[PDB]
Amino acid sequence: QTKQTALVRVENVNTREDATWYVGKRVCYVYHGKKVKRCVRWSKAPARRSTTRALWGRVTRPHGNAGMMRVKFNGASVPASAIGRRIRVYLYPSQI
Amino acid sequence: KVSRKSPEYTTLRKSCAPGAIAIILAGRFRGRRAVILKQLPHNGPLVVSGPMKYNGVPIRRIDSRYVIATSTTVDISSVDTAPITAEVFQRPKAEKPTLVSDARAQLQKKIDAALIAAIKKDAQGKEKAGYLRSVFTVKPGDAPHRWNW
Amino acid sequence: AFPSRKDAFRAQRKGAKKHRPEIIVIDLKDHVLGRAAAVVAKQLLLGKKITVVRCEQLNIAGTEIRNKIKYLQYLRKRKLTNPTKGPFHHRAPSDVFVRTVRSMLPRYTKRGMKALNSLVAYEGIPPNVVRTGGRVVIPRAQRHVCYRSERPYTVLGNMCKHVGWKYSDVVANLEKARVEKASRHHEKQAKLRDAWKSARKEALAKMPKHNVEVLKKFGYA
Amino acid sequence: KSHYICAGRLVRILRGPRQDRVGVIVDIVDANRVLVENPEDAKMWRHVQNLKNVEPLKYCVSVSRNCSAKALKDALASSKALEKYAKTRTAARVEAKKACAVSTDFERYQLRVARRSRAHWARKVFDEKDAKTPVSWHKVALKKMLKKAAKMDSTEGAKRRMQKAIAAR
Amino acid sequence: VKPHLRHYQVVGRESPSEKNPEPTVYKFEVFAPNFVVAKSRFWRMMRVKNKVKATHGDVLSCKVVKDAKLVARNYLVDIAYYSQRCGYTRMVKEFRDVSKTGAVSQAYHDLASRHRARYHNIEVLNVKSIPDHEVKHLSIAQYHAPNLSFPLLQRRTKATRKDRAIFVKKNTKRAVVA
RNA sequence: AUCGAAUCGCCACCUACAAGACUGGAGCUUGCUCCCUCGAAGGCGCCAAGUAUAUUCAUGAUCACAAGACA
RNA sequence: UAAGCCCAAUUAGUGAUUGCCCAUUAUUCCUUUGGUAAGGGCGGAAACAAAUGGAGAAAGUGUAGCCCUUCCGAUGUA
RNA sequence: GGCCAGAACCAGCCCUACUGCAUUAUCCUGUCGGGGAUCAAAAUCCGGCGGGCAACGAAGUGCAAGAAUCUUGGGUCUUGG
Ligand SMILES: [K+]
Ligand SMILES: [Mg+2]
Ligand SMILES: [Mg+2]
Ligand SMILES: [Mg+2]
Ligand SMILES: [Mg+2]
Ligand code: NA
Ligand code: NA
Ligand code: NA
Ligand code: NA
Ligand code: NA
Ligand code: NA
Repeated sequence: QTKQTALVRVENVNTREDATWYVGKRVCYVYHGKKVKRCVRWSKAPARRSTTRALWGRVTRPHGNAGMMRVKFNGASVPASAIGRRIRVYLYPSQI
Repeated sequence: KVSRKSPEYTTLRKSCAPGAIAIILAGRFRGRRAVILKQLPHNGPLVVSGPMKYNGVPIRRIDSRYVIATSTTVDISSVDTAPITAEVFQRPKAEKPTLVSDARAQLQKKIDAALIAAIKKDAQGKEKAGYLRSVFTVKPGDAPHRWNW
Repeated sequence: AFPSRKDAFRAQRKGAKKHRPEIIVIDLKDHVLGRAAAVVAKQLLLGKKITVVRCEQLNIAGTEIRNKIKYLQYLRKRKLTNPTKGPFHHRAPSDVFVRTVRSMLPRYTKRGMKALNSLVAYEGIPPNVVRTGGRVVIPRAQRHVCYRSERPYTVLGNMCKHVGWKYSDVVANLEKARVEKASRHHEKQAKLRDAWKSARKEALAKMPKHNVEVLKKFGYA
Repeated sequence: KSHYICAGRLVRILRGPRQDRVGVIVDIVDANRVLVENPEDAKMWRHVQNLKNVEPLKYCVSVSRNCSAKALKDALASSKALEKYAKTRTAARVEAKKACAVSTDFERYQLRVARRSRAHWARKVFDEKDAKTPVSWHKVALKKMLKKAAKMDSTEGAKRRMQKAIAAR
Repeated sequence: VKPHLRHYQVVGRESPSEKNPEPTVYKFEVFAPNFVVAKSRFWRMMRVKNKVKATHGDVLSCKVVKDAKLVARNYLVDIAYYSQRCGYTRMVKEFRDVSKTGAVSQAYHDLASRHRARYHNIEVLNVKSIPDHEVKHLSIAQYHAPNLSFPLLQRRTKATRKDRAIFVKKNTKRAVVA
């Protein structure tokens, strides 16, 4: 396997033309750690402080004919403990 | 022909035109529908103010990548939109570090009063007023990639 | 299984309500064994919690005699030096389905064991599964679209009964009482169902006329 | 029902670029193919259709095998098969499916308030009927308890405790 | 589906020389996937029949012959194939198709399934459309009935690729996983 | 009681059953005709308890785990 | 109603001639290293203090390679 | 700020959209004769004769050079600003 690129299957995306709509969209993997660490708006929004963390990426291209996508995560690769877990595909950056 | 250095330069898509009702995709007011008022100079962020009495969105500047500009529009020509300048959103610099200033409160009141009148004057004004009160969500079974906006 | 007292006390401390995970219940009646197993195995690797019921009604292509012989050839494979710790030959139809799915998973990895542990299999539909929600089917693994009806097929329960499964009549009696109880409750509640259908008819006369026009345009009236 | 594949049978195309369109069988090639045509549709000239892609309808015009284009046009008009078909429930469902595919965010909202307005008035109508003759769980439960509770509250001890602890409020 | 073979008319001759100042021009009929295979089959016939090599000849035309309008017809295909065991086996078969190319493409799929014959071991001798009254086989003549009808039974109707699902509720159309 | 978490569709209308050589019902002519509820939707839910006369939303300042979640 | 065998396609009698997945391969981009390597510059252009544009510039096989541009090759037992 | 992230634009690359020229005839029509099968036809089919473009979303036939600027495609966390 080549861990630099991930495969994400989105609900109700079952064709290759379906997965082309999502190219360039932002992709996020939400998990939690053991300790509360720094976040965005650690000072501006202290309510955000939590063990929750997210890893961000972008959809690069579809994969196969059945609505799969290739996702590249920022800098690093997504952990293998994320396999079979929920991934968030956002509607931005918007082309509409 | 407009030079890139000029304040009039823009590469914004034609769907994000003034008067277009847009779905806010991110930020505090995500899911809300707002009315696109203008684009700030130098290819700046869009200024959306969905009537704050309808959905609670104030006069805020948003990026065009975080908005879905729909094909349903509202005539904004009556709304001045001139006093909404890039200096309206500038803040003083902080040294050794809800509340709304009078200038921002009066600008919001004057713009939204002319915006509400514009929506009323339009046919399907009642439907479009309740359209702006609705909230967009992604539900189970939804396929936004197949939709037309 | 049975919750610890620590788990029960923390629920009281947290004050949380009852929780049920997102579980898909599949009615495996008239489903091809290996096609349903392949579909379920992929879904388990995709993080799905799946319960399969009526595993006694799965189908295998071919005569019941040839499929019985295929199990008896499986049953004859055992570690000669120590039959214990050898292959374990399970006779229940749900155990046959679970073994089939297990062979379609990476069983010797922590990830393939997680997927297998998310599958629950039953004979019939037990009481804890009846009222949980609507059962689903796999259209691409259903017998009436997968076999030519001229060819013989076997029901997994009948084949398993003659290789060492002792609870065929228990499940048959339990399933008989289940449909008897479910049809009694379906005969009841028909007044409630007819009352809701007529309310949706009477609603069309009370609701705004322009909203009825929208309903007709999109085929809802 | 299962309608026979015959010369003159109206069919609906199941999948492909001609999906949801209606034509007439006109001719049968073998066990797998037919020669569908519909003069009143611009995209449905005479062509070969696989019999897996067609759905026979209840209408059958009176034509012969390998009929002329003029003969089918006259038969289709006189038989009124297309006018009859358009009034069916499955024909209105195909049109409604096309309206939903091209619907904008405003028409999706307008449908949402239409189905919520119908649901609201169904709830209002159900409440009126439910009050008259109990059919819901809470109204049937109340009617089973009303007699027993009346017996229990008919006693003097019940009446006194009610009076004492109502006056305290 | 449209036929995988095309109707080709290759016209050629041997290159004029001192021995043959005016060579004979030959017209050849072939059903091939493309014109490169069509020219290859043309020069195979020229070599084994007229003793003319592709290197000593030239091709005058290699155009495709236009199909007639699509009509349900009976096609007589005179075809031959080679096997090591039996040698050359020539058969005449009837097919129900709408075009000459479709009938020949059907005959190639027929010879492949029933006799394990590949394209380069098969030689088409003649294809023509015959009337209903010259059909010998009962399997073809059963489609000549003036009122021929049949129900579509045992049909596996797959959903539109956009609307196909994995898990569907048992007696509803609602998709649980899609 | 540490404990901050990942999860993001509810139902007391699906949550009964069976069949795909067919299960809306008839006729005889047995593949066509006729009747109906016309044989391609489980109900809701997606911001006014309902389609109207309306109402607080900001400064959380342009994305950031939804800064919140007993529907 | 193969997930078997033979043949045949690429979203299918619609309107043309690239379905998809995997390399230490191919194309291209970045960097290293070595050439039977190919070229340019190297006579300090002029001007310019701190408090408040910079530094370097070796006639050179090999160095922290005099500097810059360019092209090609790169695995390997004894 | 030499840190993290988002959008703008530049240049270069990498993808897609947008198509013309030639060709057709063993073809397209109409009409006579035959032939066919019907309750009667029509059609499939074979000949003579008269016209011809099956017509550019006609044909799955040969080659296509169409400035993503007009007419705001997409990507570059695969490049450097
Ligand atoms: K070098
Ligand atoms: Mg042993
Ligand atoms: Mg959170
Ligand atoms: Mg070496
Ligand atoms: Mg045409
Ligand atoms: Na087992
Ligand atoms: Na395995
Ligand atoms: Na058939
Ligand atoms: Na059949
Ligand atoms: Na030196
Ligand atoms: Na190099």
